[PDB]
Amino acid sequence: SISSRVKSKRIQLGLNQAELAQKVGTTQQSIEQLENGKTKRPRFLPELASALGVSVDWLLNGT
Amino acid sequence: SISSRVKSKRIQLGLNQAELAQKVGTTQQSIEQLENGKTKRPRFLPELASALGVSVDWLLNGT
DNA sequence: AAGTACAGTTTTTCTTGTAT
DNA sequence: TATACAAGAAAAACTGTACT
Repeated sequence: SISSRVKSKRIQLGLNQAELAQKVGTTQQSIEQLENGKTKRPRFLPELASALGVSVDWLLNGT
Repeated sequence: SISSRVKSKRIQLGLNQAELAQKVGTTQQSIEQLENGKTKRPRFLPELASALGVSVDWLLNGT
């Protein structure tokens, strides 16, 4: 699950939704939509993975 | 641009818009847009880099 | 013909405001 | 202070059809 994956990586970077949104260059509301199953493929997918030290690949299919 | 990059490697791989469309899970129409510069951030980005045998970063950033 | 682009409509993601 | 809801705008998707 992408939402579960984001939520877990950010909680563990010890970031907040708004703090993350900042690094990713988006809004808190986008982070939530993502974290809450309202978005499958955000436009900020690349930056987000970059801001989580992960791979777009691990986010989408966690592999 | 990403457009540039996509169009090149498409041709370099000898693929047409519709056969890349099928490798990536999209429609040629969605391909023509990205290529023709309509679309800024295609959702199939990741599927695309795999198909074009490159990376998301080079695709969006080149280098 | 076969490959590419155009158009209208619809789905999805964003944005901004707010409520728990 | 942190996260969730929600209505409308916008990006971008689809289907169909038309260039070349």
